[PDB]
Amino acid sequence: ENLWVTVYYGVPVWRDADTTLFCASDAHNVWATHACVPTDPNPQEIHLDNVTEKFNMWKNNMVEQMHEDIISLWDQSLKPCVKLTPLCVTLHCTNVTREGLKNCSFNMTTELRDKRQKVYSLFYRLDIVPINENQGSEYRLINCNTSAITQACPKVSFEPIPIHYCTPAGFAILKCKDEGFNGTGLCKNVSTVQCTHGIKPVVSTQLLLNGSLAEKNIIIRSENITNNAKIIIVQLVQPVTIKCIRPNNNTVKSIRIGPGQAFYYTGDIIGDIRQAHCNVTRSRWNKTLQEVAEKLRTYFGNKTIIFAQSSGGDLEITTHSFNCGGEFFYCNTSGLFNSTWYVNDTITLPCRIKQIINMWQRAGQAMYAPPIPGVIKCESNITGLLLTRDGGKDNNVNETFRPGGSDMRDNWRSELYKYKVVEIEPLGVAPTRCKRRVV
Amino acid sequence: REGLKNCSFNMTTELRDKRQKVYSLFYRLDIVPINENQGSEYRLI
Amino acid sequence: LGFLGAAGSTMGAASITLTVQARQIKQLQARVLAVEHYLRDQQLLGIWGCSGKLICCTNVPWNSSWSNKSLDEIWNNMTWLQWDKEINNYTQLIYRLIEESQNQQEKNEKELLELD
Amino acid sequence: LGFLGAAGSTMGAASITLTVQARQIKQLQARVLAVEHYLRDQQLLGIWGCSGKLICCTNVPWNSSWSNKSLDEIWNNMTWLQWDKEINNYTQLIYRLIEESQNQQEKNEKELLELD
Amino acid sequence: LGFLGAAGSTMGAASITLTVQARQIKQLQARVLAVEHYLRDQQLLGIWGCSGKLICCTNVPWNSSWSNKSLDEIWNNMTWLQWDKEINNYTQLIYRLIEESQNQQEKNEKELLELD
Ligand SMILES: *[C@@H]1O[C@H](CO)[C@@H](O[C@@H]2O[C@H](CO)[C@@H](O[C@@H]3O[C@H](CO[C@H]4O[C@H](CO[C@H]5O[C@H](CO)[C@@H](O)[C@H](O)[C@@H]5O)[C@@H](O)[C@H](O[C@H]5O[C@H](CO)[C@@H](O)[C@H](O)[C@@H]5O)[C@@H]4O)[C@@H](O)[C@H](O[C@H]4O[C@H](CO)[C@@H](O)[C@H](O)[C@@H]4O[C@H]4O[C@H](CO)[C@@H](O)[C@H](O)[C@@H]4O)[C@@H]3O)[C@H](O)[C@H]2NC(C)=O)[C@H](O)[C@H]1NC(C)=O
Ligand SMILES: *[C@@H]1O[C@H](CO)[C@@H](O[C@@H]2O[C@H](CO)[C@@H](O[C@@H]3O[C@H](CO[C@H]4O[C@H](CO[C@H]5O[C@H](CO)[C@@H](O)[C@H](O)[C@@H]5O)[C@@H](O)[C@H](O[C@H]5O[C@H](CO)[C@@H](O)[C@H](O)[C@@H]5O)[C@@H]4O)[C@@H](O)[C@H](O[C@H]4O[C@H](CO)[C@@H](O)[C@H](O)[C@@H]4O)[C@@H]3O)[C@H](O)[C@H]2NC(C)=O)[C@H](O)[C@H]1NC(C)=O
Ligand SMILES: *[C@@H]1O[C@H](CO)[C@@H](O[C@@H]2O[C@H](CO)[C@@H](O[C@@H]3O[C@H](CO[C@H]4O[C@H](CO)[C@@H](O)[C@H](O)[C@@H]4O)[C@@H](O)[C@H](O[C@H]4O[C@H](CO)[C@@H](O)[C@H](O)[C@@H]4O)[C@@H]3O)[C@H](O)[C@H]2NC(C)=O)[C@H](O)[C@H]1NC(C)=O
Ligand SMILES: *[C@@H]1O[C@H](CO)[C@@H](O[C@@H]2O[C@H](CO)[C@@H](O[C@@H]3O[C@H](CO)[C@@H](O)[C@H](O)[C@@H]3O)[C@H](O)[C@H]2NC(C)=O)[C@H](O)[C@H]1NC(C)=O
Ligand SMILES: *[C@@H]1O[C@H](CO)[C@@H](O[C@@H]2O[C@H](CO)[C@@H](O[C@@H]3O[C@H](CO)[C@@H](O)[C@H](O)[C@@H]3O)[C@H](O)[C@H]2NC(C)=O)[C@H](O)[C@H]1NC(C)=O
Ligand SMILES: *[C@@H]1O[C@H](CO)[C@@H](O[C@@H]2O[C@H](CO)[C@@H](O[C@@H]3O[C@H](CO)[C@@H](O)[C@H](O)[C@@H]3O)[C@H](O)[C@H]2NC(C)=O)[C@H](O)[C@H]1NC(C)=O
Ligand SMILES: *[C@@H]1O[C@H](CO)[C@@H](O[C@@H]2O[C@H](CO)[C@@H](O)[C@H](O)[C@H]2NC(C)=O)[C@H](O)[C@H]1NC(C)=O
Ligand SMILES: *[C@@H]1O[C@H](CO)[C@@H](O[C@@H]2O[C@H](CO)[C@@H](O)[C@H](O)[C@H]2NC(C)=O)[C@H](O)[C@H]1NC(C)=O
Ligand SMILES: *[C@@H]1O[C@H](CO)[C@@H](O[C@@H]2O[C@H](CO)[C@@H](O)[C@H](O)[C@H]2NC(C)=O)[C@H](O)[C@H]1NC(C)=O
Ligand SMILES: *[C@@H]1O[C@H](CO)[C@@H](O)[C@H](O)[C@H]1NC(C)=O
Ligand SMILES: *[C@@H]1O[C@H](CO)[C@@H](O)[C@H](O)[C@H]1NC(C)=O
Ligand SMILES: *[C@@H]1O[C@H](CO)[C@@H](O)[C@H](O)[C@H]1NC(C)=O
Ligand SMILES: *[C@@H]1O[C@H](CO)[C@@H](O)[C@H](O)[C@H]1NC(C)=O
Ligand SMILES: *[C@@H]1O[C@H](CO)[C@@H](O)[C@H](O)[C@H]1NC(C)=O
Ligand SMILES: *[C@@H]1O[C@H](CO)[C@@H](O)[C@H](O)[C@H]1NC(C)=O
Ligand SMILES: *[C@@H]1O[C@H](CO)[C@@H](O)[C@H](O)[C@H]1NC(C)=O
Ligand SMILES: *[C@@H]1O[C@H](CO)[C@@H](O)[C@H](O)[C@H]1NC(C)=O
Repeated sequence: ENLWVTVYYGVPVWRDADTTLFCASDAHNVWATHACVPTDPNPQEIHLDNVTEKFNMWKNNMVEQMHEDIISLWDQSLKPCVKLTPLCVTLHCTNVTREGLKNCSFNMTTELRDKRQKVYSLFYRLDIVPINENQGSEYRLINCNTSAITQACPKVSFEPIPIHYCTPAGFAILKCKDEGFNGTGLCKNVSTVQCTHGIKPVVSTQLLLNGSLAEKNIIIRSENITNNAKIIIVQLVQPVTIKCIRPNNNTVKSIRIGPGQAFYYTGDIIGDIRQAHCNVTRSRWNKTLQEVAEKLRTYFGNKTIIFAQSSGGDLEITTHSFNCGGEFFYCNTSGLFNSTWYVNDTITLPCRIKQIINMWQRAGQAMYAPPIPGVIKCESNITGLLLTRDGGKDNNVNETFRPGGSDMRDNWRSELYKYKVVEIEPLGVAPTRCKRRVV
Repeated sequence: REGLKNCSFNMTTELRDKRQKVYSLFYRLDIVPINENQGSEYRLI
Repeated sequence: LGFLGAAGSTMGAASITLTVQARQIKQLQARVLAVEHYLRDQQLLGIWGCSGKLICCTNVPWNSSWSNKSLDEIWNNMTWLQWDKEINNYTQLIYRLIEESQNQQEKNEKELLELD
Repeated sequence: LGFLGAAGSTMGAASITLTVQARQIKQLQARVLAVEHYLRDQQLLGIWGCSGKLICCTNVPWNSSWSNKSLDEIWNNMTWLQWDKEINNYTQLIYRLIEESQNQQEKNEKELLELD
Repeated sequence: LGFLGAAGSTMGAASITLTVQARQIKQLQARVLAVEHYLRDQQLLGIWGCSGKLICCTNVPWNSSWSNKSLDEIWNNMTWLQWDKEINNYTQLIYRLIEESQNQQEKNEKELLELD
């Protein structure tokens, strides 16, 4: 038979593609969700019968776009806010009478250019570095030698709001529905959505908070489980509740820097001074560690599983950072990772609070969070872990893992692992017996 | 040579309350004498 | 079914759903891109004389080098996803041949009307 | 008569004037939006097989549930504004039925041509 | 031959190549502008009833005052660039007449649709 080319339009095919995604959200937050497109009141999802597709969470560029959007939104929120450049001034400090706080005094500018005022304030020792004169009485803010410091606006909330990511028409997002999935390899159950489920921005360095839970079993994900350089993401079946407190009752005072500006600081503490801390229930955490170890043994030859604290590096690396009440906490997680698991009350984690932060580790940038008055309490769920393998060892007896990861993108991957962006190509051609009639 | 001058100024520092004395060389083209024309003081062109 | 619900179905079975897929600062960029995407394919249909049609037969003969498969092997034994991969290296060649054939047809119909 | 000048006229009278009305940083947003609206309407007409026509007959039978009105009650006694309100809840259903009918029609045209 | 390679050829010779040219914040504005130019021409074809065609005959008689050249003098003795210059001042008159002829055709089509 003589076959002829026939053109079809609306053909159900796609190819992998990278396209600009835009935010959507449920109908002043730092993420500017008011700018986002309202979500559909009844979101659609279409199961694709007989479709098997390859996913790779480590090559996923939705992650790169999310990271750029998170940084860009953060920066936009600081543009109208008060600069603290005038505060880089010699500080004179004494003990508050704990070691974590110093009572500092300094000369600061006023609404009038020719006038000056003396300001008394309390600072966390982490935000304070000694001046090279080394008299022990003179100090400066820690980032004055590396960056301008901008005060976050007190009106701007840092609370996470779920953000749905949507793709342009003519593009679609595939979702993996398999009961367990490594984020790599072939997914048997695939469905199509215009937008992702809402994903909360969460900033953390060792533990993943308030993320998605595994349906049945703990899922361990890595680009290469045998390569110690790679960061291992562990998703938990059940959450472990972590609760945090800042026992100090801070009294917040405000002093004008200049016209249109104000500086917020803790001027006094009511009651005794106590170290901030977070607790994890011991029995629930222990069950979690055992289950993680049981899963790790399936990749590592049933070697004894050892957990250990980070070997070193910056506070941002060695401790668990998070935003609680608008305050930035850094907690010592060695209480969580001290166990050894053979094949055969609560845990209290000390914490520190730092007002000057560099969340994206960018040179030349810094933010000063204003203090939040009164006692601060938070509650969140540990939903996953960031682990690294301690390599360089040939031991066949046991294996060692430590908390933490190389990048913030590792957090975004924990929610986006199941999503893939594809371009829809409605045209196609195929042979038929059909021939066009000509006038 | 005549094309260069050795100039000094009080520059600001990392700390607002401190100042430092700085010595540097500038090309004559970038430097303008004070309007008093005494030749003892200069500014950027 | 639903959007792309036919993607795993055979090429013949999938044809019943063509209309399902025929329909359908960063937000502004998304909107402009969606328009460019849509028009790219509509432009080809307009050139091919296939505008306004979901299925459009042409005068271009099938060249067996593109595929030696029988019609049953294509229509009752393949998904469109598999088919696109098989002829991915010939797709642009086919597109040009359709365009050449349409232009000759447009010319021939003009000449027919000139005679009549 | 001019643009929308028929809006208060009956639907039958208005059908005569469709030819007239078929025609006709913030500026950038206005330009993009104007394009999206033009293409949105043309996309539906192309899928329906109605492209290039102001009046397009289909093979979809009228459901009395959509309206129980006689043709005279519709064409000589209503404005289009009133009519749209009456079928505002059925319009999307009607659109899908038109699309299915077009796809079945073209499939049948293909099968007919296979016999030539 | 390539894009616009036909530009120096005679109008008759050039007519075989029409499909070659049918194809194809500053960046965003440029993308929108390119779309508007494409659609501008497509809207004119839709207005003229010529949409989907590379060559479209009309019912408008050639008006000899626009040019007194014979068909051989136009089609075989001129390029399209020369031709556009010769009638550059009459193109708006021609476009308006085509639209008027289409309006009459649409009125006649409407009567035919009701008759059968
Ligand atoms: C995902 O991938 C899978 C795998 O590729 C896709 O599945 C495949 O889909 C195709 C198309 O539907 C199927 O082909 C069809 O198979 C049937 C025959 O199968 C029948 O016989 C079974 C016999 O078994 C028992 O029951 C009978 C009852 O009489 C008893 O006598 C026996 O003793 C046994 O007890 C029977 O069980 C089947 O019914 C059940 O299974 C079917 C499966 O499809 C279900 O629908 C039923 O609800 C029920 O669960 C079934 O009766 C053939 O008859 C088909 O040929 C007809 O249809 C074709 C459609 O394209 C058509 O081209 C043919 O010409 C033919 O049509 C003729 O007959 C029609 C009858 O109505 C007439 O209307 C028509 O005019 C014409 O005369 C067809 O070959 C594949 O079998 C199926 N493969 C597998 C492995 O299941 C799946 O579709 C993909 N999914 C998606 C979304 O793409
Ligand atoms: C705004 O709304 C109004 C109200 O709905 C609407 O007016 C109605 O318009 C329809 C037509 O669209 C009219 O229905 C037709 O009437 C025809 C004429 O019959 C009489 O009226 C004639 C004048 O009507 C026109 O002009 C007036 C203003 O003058 C205007 O309001 C009308 O709308 C319309 O434009 C008049 O000339 C005619 O003359 C008779 O009476 C005089 C009295 O002195 C006598 O001397 C004459 O010898 C003669 O006896 C008469 O008064 C009627 O012919 C027509 O039926 C024919 O045409 C239809 C349609 O083709 C055919 O189907 C039918 O078989 C016939 O061939 C029909 O009945 C309706 O009457 C108007 N209603 C009212 C209350 O006036 C406006 O048009 C709307 N405006 C817009 C812009 O939409
Ligand atoms: C750039 O400009 C130059 C000059 O205009 C163009 O060259 C002309 O190209 C056209 C199209 O090919 C030529 O038209 C044809 O010329 C033929 C010449 O005859 C050949 O054979 C005789 C011997 O029999 C030789 O002496 C002669 O040198 C040629 O080798 C004609 O035979 C053709 O007539 C036939 O075709 C035409 C068109 O279909 C019919 O109407 C006739 O009835 C007949 O069937 C035809 O006339 C033209 O002659 C060329 N001119 C010159 C001076 O050579 C270039 O093409 C142009 N380049 C581009 C890209 O446009
Ligand atoms: C982390 O764990 C510590 C220890 O479990 C929790 O502190 C405990 O808090 C309760 C309630 O304030 C204390 O009860 C009080 O005890 C004092 C005497 O110490 C008594 O005078 C009060 O009337 C009251 O009974 C409890 O003592 C205290 N435990 C210790 C050892 O100080 C803390 O709350 C935990 N953090 C989180 C976030 O859960
Ligand atoms: C943390 O410190 C703040 C002060 O910086 C405490 O707020 C003060 O709390 C007292 C009560 O303990 C308030 O006085 C009460 O006010 C209510 C008003 O209805 C009145 O009914 C009571 O009889 C009493 O007068 C005081 O106003 C309040 N100060 C401010 C500025 O609100 C706060 O209680 C401390 N938190 C803890 C947990 O101790
Ligand atoms: C978090 O809390 C744990 C428990 O209080 C802290 O553990 C202590 O960490 C220091 C290093 O920062 C250890 O000192 C080291 O001892 C080894 C020998 O064991 C020596 O080779 C090293 O050069 C260094 O001197 C200290 O032993 C360790 N204490 C215990 C009881 O294990 C940890 O430092 C805290 N993390 C942070 C970031 O503050
Ligand atoms: C996954 O990790 C293993 C272990 O690091 C990698 O295996 C190494 O591959 C290189 C290739 O040159 C060899 O030289 C090493 O000897 C291998 N190491 C071991 C312990 O066998 C493997 O290449 C990694 N896979 C990918 C895709 O990067
Ligand atoms: C890690 O485990 C060691 C024990 O292996 C803990 O050290 C113990 O501390 C408790 C409480 O003071 C003592 O009763 C034990 O006798 C200690 N063990 C040894 C061998 O000295 C250590 O505190 C643990 N680390 C964390 C962060 O919990
Ligand atoms: C994991 O295994 C390694 C290797 O056996 C342990 O390191 C050894 O510790 C024993 C303690 O008696 C020493 O005798 C060996 O000489 C050590 N080996 C090396 C290579 O130094 C390590 O202590 C084990 N970890 C845990 C948590 O038990
Ligand atoms: C305060 O503590 C510091 C050490 O952090 C110490 O050097 C200083 O002498 C103390 N001041 C008094 C008055 O004890
Ligand atoms: C928690 O784990 C430790 C070993 O890491 C064990 O000694 C302790 O008994 C466990 N606690 C409970 C309540 O099981
Ligand atoms: C944390 O876990 C508890 C378990 O009861 C659940 O009620 C709560 O909703 C979880 N929180 C989040 C943010 O998922
Ligand atoms: C720097 O300041 C001193 C006074 O502290 C002044 O005498 C000197 O002239 C200043 N130098 C310049 C270049 O202005
Ligand atoms: C068929 O396709 C092959 C590969 O593109 C090509 O070489 C050959 O010339 C084609 N045959 C025809 C008649 O076009
Ligand atoms: C008319 O509409 C009703 C309600 O949707 C539907 O059940 C019925 O089948 C329709 N009739 C026809 C002829 O489509
Ligand atoms: C032809 O064009 C001329 C110039 O516009 C005009 O005057 C003349 O009326 C036209 N002829 C016809 C028949 O339209
Ligand atoms: C063809 O047109 C050209 C350019 O106007 C002219 O020079 C030439 O003489 C014309 N030929 C005839 C036969 O009129």
